[PDB]
Parts: sequence; C-alpha cells; structure tokens
Amino acid sequence: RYKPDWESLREHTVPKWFDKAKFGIFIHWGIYSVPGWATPTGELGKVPMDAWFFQNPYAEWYENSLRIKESPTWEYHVKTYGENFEYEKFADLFTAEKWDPQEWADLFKKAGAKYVIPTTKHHDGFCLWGTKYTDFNSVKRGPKRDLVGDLAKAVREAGLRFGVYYSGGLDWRFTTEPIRYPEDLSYIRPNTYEYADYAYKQVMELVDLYLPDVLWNDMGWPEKGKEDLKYLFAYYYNKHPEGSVNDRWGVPHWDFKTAEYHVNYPGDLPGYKWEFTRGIGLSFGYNRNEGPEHMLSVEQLVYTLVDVVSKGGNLLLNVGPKGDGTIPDLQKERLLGLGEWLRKYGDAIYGTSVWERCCAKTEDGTEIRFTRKCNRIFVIFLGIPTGEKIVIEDLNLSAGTVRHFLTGERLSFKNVGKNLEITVPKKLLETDSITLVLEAVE
Amino acid sequence: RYKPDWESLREHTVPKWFDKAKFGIFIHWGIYSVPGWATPTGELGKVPMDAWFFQNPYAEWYENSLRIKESPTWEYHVKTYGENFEYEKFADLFTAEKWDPQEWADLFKKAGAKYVIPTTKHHDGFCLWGTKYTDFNSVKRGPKRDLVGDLAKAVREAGLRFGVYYSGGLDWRFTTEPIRYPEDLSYIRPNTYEYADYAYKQVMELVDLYLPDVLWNDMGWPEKGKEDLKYLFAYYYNKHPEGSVNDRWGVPHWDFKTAEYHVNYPGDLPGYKWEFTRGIGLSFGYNRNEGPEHMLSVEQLVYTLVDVVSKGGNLLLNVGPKGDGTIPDLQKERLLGLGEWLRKYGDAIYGTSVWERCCAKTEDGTEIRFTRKCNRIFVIFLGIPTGEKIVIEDLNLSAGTVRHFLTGERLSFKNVGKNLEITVPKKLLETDSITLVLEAVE
Amino acid sequence: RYKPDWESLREHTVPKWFDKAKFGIFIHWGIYSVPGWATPTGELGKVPMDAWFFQNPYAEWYENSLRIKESPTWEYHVKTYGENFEYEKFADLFTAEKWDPQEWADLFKKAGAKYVIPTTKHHDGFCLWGTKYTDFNSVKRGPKRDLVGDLAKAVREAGLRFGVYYSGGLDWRFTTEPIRYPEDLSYIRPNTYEYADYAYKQVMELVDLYLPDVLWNDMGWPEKGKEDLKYLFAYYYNKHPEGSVNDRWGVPHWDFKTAEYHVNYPGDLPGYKWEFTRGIGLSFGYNRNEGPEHMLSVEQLVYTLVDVVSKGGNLLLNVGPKGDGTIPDLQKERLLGLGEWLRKYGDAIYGTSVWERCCAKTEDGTEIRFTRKCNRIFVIFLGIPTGEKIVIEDLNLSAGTVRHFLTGERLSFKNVGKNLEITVPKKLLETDSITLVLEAVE
Amino acid sequence: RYKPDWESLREHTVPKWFDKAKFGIFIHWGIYSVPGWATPTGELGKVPMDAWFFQNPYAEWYENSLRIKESPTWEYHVKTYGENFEYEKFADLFTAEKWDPQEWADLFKKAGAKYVIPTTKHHDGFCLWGTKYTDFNSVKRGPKRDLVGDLAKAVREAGLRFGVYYSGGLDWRFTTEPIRYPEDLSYIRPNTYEYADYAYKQVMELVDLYLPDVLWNDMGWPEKGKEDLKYLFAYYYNKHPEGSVNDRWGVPHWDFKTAEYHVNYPGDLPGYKWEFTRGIGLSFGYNRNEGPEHMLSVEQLVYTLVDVVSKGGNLLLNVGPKGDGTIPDLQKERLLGLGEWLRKYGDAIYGTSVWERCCAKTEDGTEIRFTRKCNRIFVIFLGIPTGEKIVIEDLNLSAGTVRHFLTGERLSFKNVGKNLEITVPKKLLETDSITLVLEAVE
Ligand SMILES: C[C@@H]1N[C@H](CNC(=O)c2cc3ccccc3[nH]2)[C@@H](O)[C@H](O)[C@@H]1O
Ligand SMILES: C[C@@H]1N[C@H](CNC(=O)c2cc3ccccc3[nH]2)[C@@H](O)[C@H](O)[C@@H]1O
Ligand SMILES: C[C@@H]1N[C@H](CNC(=O)c2cc3ccccc3[nH]2)[C@@H](O)[C@H](O)[C@@H]1O
Ligand SMILES: C[C@@H]1N[C@H](CNC(=O)c2cc3ccccc3[nH]2)[C@@H](O)[C@H](O)[C@@H]1O
Repeated sequence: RYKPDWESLREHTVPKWFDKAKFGIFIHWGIYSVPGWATPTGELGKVPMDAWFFQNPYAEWYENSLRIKESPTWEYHVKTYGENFEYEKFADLFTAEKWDPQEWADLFKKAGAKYVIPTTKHHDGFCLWGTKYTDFNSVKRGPKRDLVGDLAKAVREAGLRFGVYYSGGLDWRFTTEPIRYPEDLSYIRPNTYEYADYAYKQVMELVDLYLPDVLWNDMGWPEKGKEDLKYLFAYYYNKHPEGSVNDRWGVPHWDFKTAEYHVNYPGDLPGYKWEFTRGIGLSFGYNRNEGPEHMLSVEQLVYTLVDVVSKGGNLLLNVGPKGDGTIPDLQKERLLGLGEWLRKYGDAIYGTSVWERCCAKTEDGTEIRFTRKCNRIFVIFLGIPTGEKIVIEDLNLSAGTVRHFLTGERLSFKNVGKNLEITVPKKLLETDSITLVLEAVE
Repeated sequence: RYKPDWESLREHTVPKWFDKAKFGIFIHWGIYSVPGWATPTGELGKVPMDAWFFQNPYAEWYENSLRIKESPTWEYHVKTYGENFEYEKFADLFTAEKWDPQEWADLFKKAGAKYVIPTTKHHDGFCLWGTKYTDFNSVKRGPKRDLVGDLAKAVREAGLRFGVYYSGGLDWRFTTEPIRYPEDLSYIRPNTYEYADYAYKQVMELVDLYLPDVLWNDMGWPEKGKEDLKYLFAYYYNKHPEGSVNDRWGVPHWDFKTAEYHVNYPGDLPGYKWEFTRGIGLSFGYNRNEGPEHMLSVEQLVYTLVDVVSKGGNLLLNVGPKGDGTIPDLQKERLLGLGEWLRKYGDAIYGTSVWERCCAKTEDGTEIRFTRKCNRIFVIFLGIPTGEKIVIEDLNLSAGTVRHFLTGERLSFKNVGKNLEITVPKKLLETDSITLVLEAVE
Repeated sequence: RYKPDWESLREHTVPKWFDKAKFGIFIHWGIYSVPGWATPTGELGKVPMDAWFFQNPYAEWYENSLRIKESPTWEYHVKTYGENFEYEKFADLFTAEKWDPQEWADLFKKAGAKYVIPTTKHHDGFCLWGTKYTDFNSVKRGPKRDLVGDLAKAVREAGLRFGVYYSGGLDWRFTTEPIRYPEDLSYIRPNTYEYADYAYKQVMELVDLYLPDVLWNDMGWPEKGKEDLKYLFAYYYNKHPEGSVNDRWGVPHWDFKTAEYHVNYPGDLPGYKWEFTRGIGLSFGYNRNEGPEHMLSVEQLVYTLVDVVSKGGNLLLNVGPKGDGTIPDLQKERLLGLGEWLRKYGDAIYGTSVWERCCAKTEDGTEIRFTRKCNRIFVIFLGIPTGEKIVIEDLNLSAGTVRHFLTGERLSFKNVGKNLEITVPKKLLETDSITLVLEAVE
Repeated sequence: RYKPDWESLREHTVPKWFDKAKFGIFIHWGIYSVPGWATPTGELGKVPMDAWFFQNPYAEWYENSLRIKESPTWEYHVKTYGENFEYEKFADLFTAEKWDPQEWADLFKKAGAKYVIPTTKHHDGFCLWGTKYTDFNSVKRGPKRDLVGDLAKAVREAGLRFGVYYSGGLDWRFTTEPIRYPEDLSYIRPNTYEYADYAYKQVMELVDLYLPDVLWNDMGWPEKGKEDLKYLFAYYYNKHPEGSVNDRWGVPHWDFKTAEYHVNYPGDLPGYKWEFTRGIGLSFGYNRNEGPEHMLSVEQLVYTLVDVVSKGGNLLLNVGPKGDGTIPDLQKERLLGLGEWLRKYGDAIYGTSVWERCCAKTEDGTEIRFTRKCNRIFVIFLGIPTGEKIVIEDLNLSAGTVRHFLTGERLSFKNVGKNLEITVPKKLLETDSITLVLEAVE
C-alpha cells in the first residue's frame, strides 16, 4: 500500500489512462449559472490585476463581484433582481428543470473527451451532491438531486472517466469581505481549523461515494489542513491506484500540473505531465454576455489542443451549462466541431507521446506541431497550406518515408540543407479538414 | 502544583497504591457485547498480521470485522441479523436488563482485584456515561443509564480503586473504511482537529465527573491533540495526585507501561513499573464462541499473575460481560479460582517488590518466581513438586532460614555448589494449592 | 529553473538515459580494501540481525567490526596487524600502486555496463578525492591521487556515465562506539550541526568538481541537514538536468528507489523506477575469504539482470577491488561472462520497457521473463529447454508471428487453452547461450 | 536498549546506588581558584538579585565580576594583579603543584561521602581534562595534567562513585559582556550552533573517557542543542545503565532534581528524588575572604544532612580547593567532623527511605527528623535534650518497642494524647554526639 508520507506517495505517478487521454471536459455549474452574467473583459494573464476583480470575466465569480458595491455586477444585480435579493436565493432558483445527464455524457463523448470533471463545490460553497456536512447543497435546495452522483453514473455508462473539482482554497460561506485585489487572497480565506476539517471531510466523502478518477483541487489547500493530505492521498490511492490528483494543493505531491489561460502556459516541452484549462469563452461559469467574438472558433480549439498535446499536456476544456441544465448552443457547436476533427485525426493525438521537439514552422509562417507513437511521428500543421510545395524550417528527417496521414499516400520529400522539403499534391491538401497532417515513419 | 509541561510532569510517579495492588479487573463491555461473536483464532503476537483483522479474535472488534465484506463476521452477521441491520442498531438492543453493579463489585473483590477499569468508550465510539458530547451513549440509547458512574460508586463502596479506559486513538464513528492490515492504522483515523477536541473534552469530562484513579488510554492519542495532554495531565494530577496514566498516549509522560498478550511481554525484570493485560479467553469483548479450550485455566491464571508480579508488573485481567450485564459462567469460575488462590497466598503477592532475579527452575524443569517484602523473600513454584527433594538450579541463599509459607514450618536446606537444595516434607507439599510457596528470611 | 522546494523538485523525473541503461557497476573501494577481510556469513535479509554486526559479511564494515572486541574481525586484526595498529593506519597502506583507471573503465564497458559509481566516501569517512574539508582523503595519504577524479575521466572516456556514492548517514570519524544491533543506528550517528554542514559541503564539492550523473546517498541524510537537500537538489538539477538521485536521503524527493540483496526486492512490477544492488559475492568491499562458493555464477548473474530488468529496474552490480587497485580474477571472470551474454542478447535488455507482466513459466518449470520495445516483445527463458515442444503456462499471444531471437527464424506456435504452445527446433535451441530468447511481434 | 526519545528515556530512573548514597562531595576547582576571592555577601535566595552580580559571593564568578568595572572584584584585581592582567592568564598560575588526588579521595571517604563530582568545565570555559575540542584546558596550560582523569582514578580507588559537573549553559569564552542582572541570562549566552556542538561533543567525550556515574549539567542546555540530549542520554545509559543525570538541562528527562542554598529547598517530602547543594561557606570556588563566620559549623552540617535526608534527598556538599591543589583547613576540619558523626550514626542515614513524615518537634522546641529502614524508624533530634523526660509534639507510635540507637537500650515510652512521651536516662543522653538518636521498631 502507499503510506501516508510524501516520500512514499511519490511512488504514485500520473496513471497511463490520463497520459493517453489527452482531452477532457470541465463543467463549472452552480447557482451562479442562474444569473449567468459577467463583463467579458478578456483573458486571464492579459487583463491588469488591479482591475480584474472589479470587471471579473469569470461569471462563476458572481457573488464575489456582487459583494463589490458599484462593480458592473452590483449594478446589474440591483437592476435585475433588486437589492433585497441575496446571492444565496439563487440556490432555490437553480432547478435544472431540463437537465439530462445521459445527454451530456453522449455529447462529451461525441466531442472526443475521455474524462469529465464537474465542480462539486466552487468558491460560493454550494455543493452539488447530498453532502452530510452542509445543507447548502443540491439535494436540499434547488435541483432536489444528487447532481455529482447522477452525472458520474452517466459518464461512466458512456465509457468515460469521472473526476471531481473542489474549491478547497476558497469558500465564501466562511468570509464576508470580497476579493478586490490579488493580495487579498493572502488573508481573506476561511482560516479556521473548522474549515480545514470541513474540506477534509468533504473530499474524503467524495472519495467514499464516487471514487473519482481525478481529484481536482483549486485555490490551494487550507494551511491548517495540508498535513491531512498525506493521509487523504494514501487513503485515495489505496482504494484507487489509477486515481490522480492535480497540483493545486500546495503540498509536495501532485500527479500532473496545471495552467489556466495564459498563466503557467508552457512555450515548449515542460518535462512533466500537465493539463491546460480554459473556458470555450472567457468565463468558466455560463455568461449570457458572451457572443462568438469572445469564444474560440472550432479551428482555434483544434490548434489549442494540438499545441497542448505536442507539449505533453492534456486539454481540460470547460463548458458552462445554464441553470436549467442545458448547454448553450454556441458551446455545443464547438464541442461538436472538435469532436468532428478528433474523429478524423484522433490517431495522431490519443495515445501519443511528445517527440524531440514540439514545434516548427513553414518558411511562410504556418505553425507546426509534432506527436509520436513509437516510430511514427505525426506532423500536424496549424492550418492547411495553399501551395503544394511546403518548406519546413530548421528540420531534417531520417525517416525515409513520409505519408499524407488521412489518405496514407506516400509523399516525396528531401532535406535541403537546414530545411525539409515536401510536396503535397493539392488533391490531398484539399482532403484535410483544419490541419494538414503528415506522418513520418523512421 | 504540577505545571503543564513534561519536565514538571515527570515529578509524578506511579502511586504506591498501584505498585502495591498487583491485580486489577478490565471490563470490555459495550454494544458489541450483544452480538458477542468472534472467530477464536489465537493469541495476539502468534497470529500472522496479514490474516488477523480478517479473523479477528477480539469480539469487541465486531464492527470493523463487519465492515470487511466476506470476513467470517460479515457472513455471520448477515445470516443472524440480516444485511439491513447496521452495527449501530445494537445500541438499542444493549439493555443490561440483568445488570447489578454491586454484584460485579462483590465478585471482583472476592477474586482478589484491588482496582477496576471499564471501557468508557471503545473503538466503536459508543459511550457508557451520559457524556454531553455525543448522543451515542448509554443514557440515551440502550441501558438508559450511566454505566460508568453507577459502576464507579459500586466499586468504591467495595473498597476498590476505579479507573477508566478510553479509546482515544480510534473511533469508528469518524471513519468508514475498516482496518484490514496493520499498516492502515497509520492513515485510517479520525484525523481531524474536531476529533482531537472531542477526545480532550471527553477525558476532561471523565476526570470532572468521576476523578478516576487511572486514565487508561488506548491506540495512541490524536497527533493534533498530543500537546493538550500536558494540560490534561497537570489538570488531572492537581485534582488527584494519586491518579495515574498508562503509556498509550504517545507522549513523553506515563506512570506505568503496558503489554498485551505476547506484545511487549518482558522475559525478565524490565526496570520500570508495567501492567499486563489479556482476556480470560482470546478476546476482550464477550465471545459466545469461546469454550474452555480457549481460556486460561485457574492454574495458568495463577502462574500468569506470579510471573507478572515477580517482574514488577500488575496483571489487568479482562472480563467480557454479556449484553444483559451478566458475567459468563466460564469467566466467573476462573475469577473465583484465582480469588481462592489469592486468599491463601496473597501475602507473597500484594505489597511485594521484585528481588534480584525474577526467575529460577528446579533440576526437573519446574519454574520458580520470587517476590520480596523487606528481608522476606517469597519462593513461588509454578506447580507443586512430587518429590520431597527439590533441587533449585543456579541459586545459593545466605538467609539461614527457609520456611514453608502456608504452615510456617522451618525447613532444611543447604547450598550444594551452584544449586540450593531443600527438603519439603510431603505432608506440607500436599498442603499447598497450585503452587508450592516457600519463604526465605535473610 | 527548478526551485528549492519539494513540489518544484517533483517536476524532475528519472532521466531517460538511466531508465534505458539497465546495468551499472558499483565500486566499494577504500582503505578497508587493504585488510580486505570478512566472515562470509550470508546474504542481507537472510542473516539474523541479532548476529549480523558480530559476524558481518560486508568487508567494508571492518572498522565497525574491529571496534567490537571478540568479533572474528577483531581476532583476525590482532593476529595479522596487531593490537596497536589503528584502523586509520590502513590509509598509509592503501597505495593503489597497480591502479589503471582506463583498464577498469574498459573492463566495465566490455562487461556491458552503462554507468559506474564508486564510493567517494564510505562509512569510515575516508575520501577518495582531494576534498578541502578533511585531510583523511586519498590525496594527502595513501595513493596521493584523486581516485574519484581520475576514475571519472577514465569512465567518461570509455563513454560511460559516472555517478558518485556518498555516505551521508554514517561517518565513523564522528563516533567512537560500534553498531552492534540495528537499534544502535538510531542514535550512534554524527548528530551535529557541524556534520550536517560537512556532508552538504562535501556533496556540493562533488557536484562542483565532477557533476556526477547520479548522486547515490547511503544510510539516510542527517536530520539537521535534510532541509538542505531542497537547495542541493535544485542546485544540482539546474547544473545537470539529466542528473539523478537515489532514495536513501529520507526526504520527499527521489528519482529511483533501491533494493539491497533480499531487502525491498520486488516480486512483481512495482510501478516506479528502481535499481537492485549486491556484490558478486556477499560483500561490497573486497573479501579475500570468499571463493566461488560465495559468488554468483555467470548464469545466475544473467538470470538476475533479466529478472530485475523485466520488473523495470537497473542492476547496480558491485565490484570490490584490492588495496593495490586491481580487480580480483573471480570478479573480472564473472564481469566478462555477463558482457559476453549482453553482446549477444543486448537488444532484449538495453533500452527496453516493462510489458504487461514480468513473468511466466513453462509446464516443466523453466522461468520466463518479458521485456518490450514498442510492438516487439522479448521472451526470455531463464535457461534453455531441452525438448522442442515448449508449453508456456498461463499465456496467450495475439501477435500472429513469433521468431527465434538470435536467428530471426519464424517459429510455429498456437494458443492452447490458457497456455501458449511453441516448437523450437533443437538446432536453434542449441545456438542460444544461457537463455533461450524468443521475440514476438504483435 | 534505551531509545533516543523521551518516552523511552522515561524508563530510566534514579539508580539505587544514588538514592542510597545520601552524601556526595562537589568540587568547584579551576583557574578562578588562583585569585580565590569574592565579597561574602550572603546566601543565594537571601541577597537581592538587583545587587547579586555586583557583590557576587560565588568566587568562581570572578571573570564575570572582573568584566563589571567598578565591582569590588575589579578593584581587587587591579590593585593585586593589575589592569593588564587578563583573566585567562590565571591558567598559567593554576599549577596545582601540591595536588594529591589520593589524598583528596581519602579525605572524602573519611568524610562519609559516597560520590564525588568535580567541575570539568565551569562558566569561564576552562577544562580540567585533555579535551580535543579546546586548548584552554589543564593539559596544555597550567598543571599540564588531566585533573578530571587523575581524580577519577583516585576516587574510584577509594571505592567512591565519580560524576562530572559540566557548564552546558554558560561559557564566557563565547561572550564578552558580563551578566549584571538575572534578565541578562536570557540573552548573553553562546547562542551558536557551533556552541551547541561543542557542548554535545564535550559531554560525549567525558562519557567516552570516563563514563561518569552522574552527568551534572548546570545552567540549562543550549536551546539549539536540546534535541541532542535524547541521543546523548540514550548513548550514556546504554553504556552505563546505573549512570544518572540531574535536572538542569531544560528538557523532559531527569533522574533527580536539585536545590541550591535557599532556592527550591523543600519544606517537606517532595515526592521525587532530589539533592541539595551549597558550599561549606557562601562560595563554591575557594574564597580567601571567608572565615568561620561565613561557614557552617559541624553541628549545622549534620543538621543540614539529616534534614535533607529525612526529606528524601542527597546532600551534595561543595569543597573549594586552592590553586595549588590543597584543601583549606577550615574546610577539611568541617569535612572530618561530619565524617566523625557519620561513622557513629551512619546506619540512620545511609541506605534509608523517607517515612510518613519528615519532621516533628519537642514540647520545648528541639527539631526532630525521621528516616526509615523497613520496620526500623530512626528518630533524630537536631541536638541533645538536657532533661530525661522528652515530649514529642503531635506524634503517636504503634511500635511497642523504642530503643536508644547508640547503646541499643530499650526505653520507656507511652502515647500521651496527640503526643509521644519518652524517658531517656541522662547517661545515654550523655553518650550521643550531636544528635540524640532513637530507633523505633513497629
Ligand atoms: C478553473 C478556474 N480556477 C480559478 C482559480 N485559479 C487558481 O487558483 C490558479 C492556480 C493556479 C496554478 C497554476 C496555474 C494557474 C492557476 N490558477 C477559479 O477562481 C475559477 O473560478 C475557475 O474555477
Ligand atoms: C486492550 C486491547 N487493546 C487493543 C489495542 N492495542 C493497542 O493499541 C496496543 C498498543 C500497545 C502498546 C504496548 C503494548 C501492547 C499494545 N497494544 C484494542 O484494539 C482491543 O480492543 C483491546 O481494547
Ligand atoms: C551498498 C551497501 N549499503 C549499506 C547500507 N544500507 C542502507 O543504508 C540501507 C538502508 C535500508 C533501509 C531499507 C531498505 C534497504 C536499505 N539499505 C552499506 O552499509 C554497505 O557498506 C554498502 O555500501
Ligand atoms: C553549583 C552552582 N550553580 C550555579 C548556577 N545555578 C543555576 O544554574 C541554577 C539555575 C536555577 C534555576 C532555578 C533553581 C535553581 C537554579 N540553579 C553556578 O553559577 C555556580 O557557579 C555553582 O556552580
């Protein structure tokens, strides 16, 4: 068994299934989904942090924004709901009237996801399972239902892995003051031993009820509770060796690291397993304010996934459901576009490993990414070059054979100096969908 | 007064009464006494630990065994009680209908015990006093009575000392997973700050309500609560300097050490005060599965006590009452047999001190133990030699006079080399009961 | 950069070169090599620890055995060197007059080894390099030569990786009392702040002077200096990302685990990179009392490496040189036999990965081990079956084509129930050297 | 074995020999003995601490008093030795030219002492043995002799136990500023890691070279080195189970407590082994300014020992020798008087135990003290009553027979109310030496 200590826990590494899966779906869903509103200011890492909490683009941060008087959210709220309308009242209006978990699971599978991870409890402290440690949960209020449980059953019946997200670092049911600046995060926290217990008992409870494939913590773990993780991790791994944990615990152990929008995003092979997460738009929770101008297009999604995968990561794309449980059309379409692309090109993504280098580019600026499967090297262009003559810069191959992936057609190539030159018959070029893919066999 | 710190607490040592008492009665009694069933596999220390929790001979471990599906206990339970019958339901069936505390106290006194210590709360977390910190106690469920309190009053009225046992290290009301291997004990524990408080408040509460003569902890103390013991010990000793604590706290202080069945059992004088504990059978809680083949015989009990005492220890013999509060006949008879022996030979046991050596043996293999009272040395044979000529190996005496204990009759002896030779007139030999005892006066 | 904390050091994992190397050479060489003597009692894990330090088979523990009077070593030393000859005096006799590092390095390469690791400082605290932190080193006394340095140049010239062994945990230059029982190890240690600084400074110096490929600590790291490792490991990896460290530091981080003779030997695949270490005989240091009866045969060596490799490990085989710098023939002879088999079957060892299972066996009991390389699955029999019909118990294949590894000859096979049946023509069976090796392409 | 942790060290208790010894000799001897001078202000506990360091009666604090300019010591030093004569220079005048250890040991035995403890290193940091950790020791300077060693051989030859005094807490070789107020002690200390190692290494060395019977630390142990004591005490007891340590280390463990002049003197029995220490005069070091007016008389010494003994303690009486190694007559004279009374009444002191109470007094106020030996109760009058009818206030006896201790003469007595009345014939009263001693057998 694993013993409750970091040295011993280090014996557990990211499970194969996770490394091989490449793509998963995040779901930020909660009472904040009811107001479903945020100012779509921009991407995390590009918006100045002296303004960010005041024009927060993360709609799941509604309550914190509402607590900042005279922030767009406050004005919005008072004009739509009134001032005698507390945030907590949304728990009663969160009825998931149209929710159908098998439909969600069907959709995420058509999209190409191999795992799914919903918010079991986000910063507002509202719980989506019938926890026995708080009455502010979905069985007692709103949906009158075990959202986490019913979704885990549907995902698993679809053949996908199921994880859980928990806001261990923050819980607004234990604070009153909102976060206005990044600095506040250092003192405006539950801070109590009672909260460290609560968080431990709630994650232990999710382990016992659903034995998730992934424990996805957010915002660090209560300082008073960090030592508890030795036991929790050992407890978790002894019941599920193929389980995994991310790196937002702030303790020595983790199975894979994370990056959010621009933050900690690698420019090259990082050297450890990681996972990229972002909303389809600029928010994780649903935002009725976002239009397609705020979202990635299917093409960008595809390019995002390939960049991630070529660097050894997994993409954890977030979908933001409505309070009624339906998935906005703008999101469903992109999930589908991506699913379409994975059906054609998935063999150069799932099950691959990184190669000597992640990246290259054609003489004209088209970006290229590589993935590998034993002796097979996939060459994925971010786009489809117009001309049959492709000049790839600073690359030489020793393969001897280079095929056009989709058709399997052997192609003509030769190293011309510091470059590699290939000729792709326009008939084939016109065959690819968003990316020209080639396969080199060494 | 004692100050709340180890250096200062070290000033308190095992009280005289404890050192001089030699023999006490443990009582493991609780809702587990209702099913009163275990597989009598063998003695702790001789059973392989990779099997022990799966065929646990400690019937008080019923709930943990029940949690291991398809363990003898699980099968037993389902066939006797059914699967829709939770362990906690036994709290209602635990009615102590026939319980009479003065009868118990009468009996333990006839048995020769000088102190008594019942389980106030065992691993299953059920409490035998009206604690104000949990409703899972005997005043609210089952007996509708303060078992601890009413027993303390009866024991004390009988002239005996009263202690309390508390399972500080384990409490199954805070965990779900059972202990299957010794290793699990390192992570499957309450683990919370709330539990460390609970345990502190409950022991403080027993101190305040009953001011026990002994605080007998089991399974170590919550890591988060260890520092609390400085205050609790100081608090306890300032109200009762003659109080005492065992060594199962896992902190610097203790007044006497312990050993259970074969574990930590000394082969010779240990050098500190200790106490030996074991069931009359192989379990502490009642086990309707044990027959006399599993129990010590009165003779073995006597030999056990003498070995213990010759080594500076006290024997804490456990009796396992039934759910109705009566003491199984097989147990009552051995308590009595021992009481009979202590009435005759008690002066070579109570109030004694160890001698230069604990042990010897006759040329034919009879084992011998010694105890002392000033200039008087008691020579206790584990059995009664058949022949009038007794040759004790590797021993010389300088006493000059050796009497036959029970009759007081001066006897003939002389050191023959490396041995001591004595002649015990068969009339006298036939006078002793389970042990031939001699007394040497130096 | 790697930062000085466990969570960031977690990012560094065992380098590819180490995982692919499979076989390395350990060298326990020092002033203890001069007396070169020990009682060849038995293998670690098989000798009772109540006797072990008194009849110690590790000749490099000579100083410790010498300090125990009335130990065979003590007897031997007094009759051979005299009661007045201090252990430290051996540094003057350690002359390494016949030492030729290139010759050593060439033998290690001819032997099939990919990396070499000498003891830079063993428990007696004598250092085989010109450390500036002690005068008890090979530059000031004995050889008047930097053995570590000269050997590192030599090993690298032969194209092999060079790691360093350092005794962080013990240093008999800081103690006077010998280790007699395992328990003694818990307190007979340097214990000072001074020692913690010494060890840090000395490993830092080894990193600075030689940038080893492997930092192999032994016996734990001084408690007071444990936090220093976050700084030392970050410093080391930042200078040498492809460097590696073992698991004998007693802190959270490590790149690969270790097993010594029977201790911690895996029965099956363990889930993490590890390395097995043992001498060719029963000692690490040269022991003149060992003859062939105490050493592994070439066949046993091959069987050992294959078993280790099939379970994901590397074999770190020890060579114990003489005080004169020569490698004893019994040792050389075995190193060469192993290298002869590696030249022939290398491709089924070097650069391989574990498969689904490590082991199988034939109807008549020949043990079988598996390794993998992409689609190629190597089948290694520990020995060569006499008949042509071979029945592999409990194994099915879905490769369609199985070849004889040495010749490439396609062979006839079929799944027969829960078994795999194969026909190997005796002429091929007669061509294999110690192991029948089959290759299955799936 | 004892393990290196407080709970295991708790197992070791004060050895029997120490408890039975009752009287030991302290020796504060060092380079401070040469100036041998101090203002004999008064007893510790009676002099105001606002003045104490400025008019210090402990002549061994000379260096500290010297550093306070305008202190009587400073005045005396400048007129006697000069402003240019550094304190350290006294090591060259400390020649011990008339030193005869056997002569010292014989005087201590003739004095009734059972153990001897010299200052191996006092606050000024000068060491009376050939330590390898400093050059400021008696082998390199001054006597050019290992005083500690030579005295240990001598004391043991006389059959007495030998302990060592070590100044763990202070060492003026690591500070420049003097102690002026009690408060200063909280920060004017060595304070370094270096010092913590020094102290550990030096006590380890004393244990190794001399295996003392008592490790008597003074002034606390450096905070940074406190954890080291678990290792040092385990190491010491494992080499010498019958060894002992005092209570001036500031860690959990100790074998006996101490009281200095009025500080911590018990008013009645305390419940733990302790030892009283003081000089014969007001200093520990030799003070040429003390005359008989500053010393205890033989009678006062006897009364002191009896009071200490009746309360369970040992008396550790200080002798302060001259720089030349001779013991001043005023001191010798008192040592011999005490030994004369011990030769006579020894049996009512040596090897005794406390009784039910320590004290009583006669109708006319003579103080009475009690000691015990099994059934024998010794009654010690601090002085000899003039009349034959003696009335002991508040005491009843149930012994039936009371004898005059010296003669054995049975005496007439009877319980008269809350008192005990006894008739002692003047001829016996005239035979006692400083104390009328009665023996009651119950
Ligand atoms: C997924 C996303 N996480 C946000 C909090 N982010 C972090 O705590 C953070 C830590 C961290 C570590 C590595 C890389 C990016 C990081 N963001 C939350 O505040 C959002 O509501 C949303 O749930
Ligand atoms: C009396 C007996 N104690 C068991 C737990 N035992 C220990 O925690 C243990 C600690 C220990 C320390 C020294 C010697 C033996 C020991 N057993 C309990 O698990 C049983 O139910 C029963 O109550
Ligand atoms: C390679 C071999 N290592 C020995 C020390 N062994 C350990 O420190 C050790 C500790 C330990 C704990 C658990 C499992 C294996 C272990 N090896 C040394 O004492 C030998 O001289 C030799 O150098
Ligand atoms: C025997 C005597 N001890 C003195 C130091 N005294 C203490 O460290 C001490 C501290 C303390 C605290 C509470 C009660 C008594 C104490 N003595 C030394 O400063 C004297 O030179 C002499 O050696």
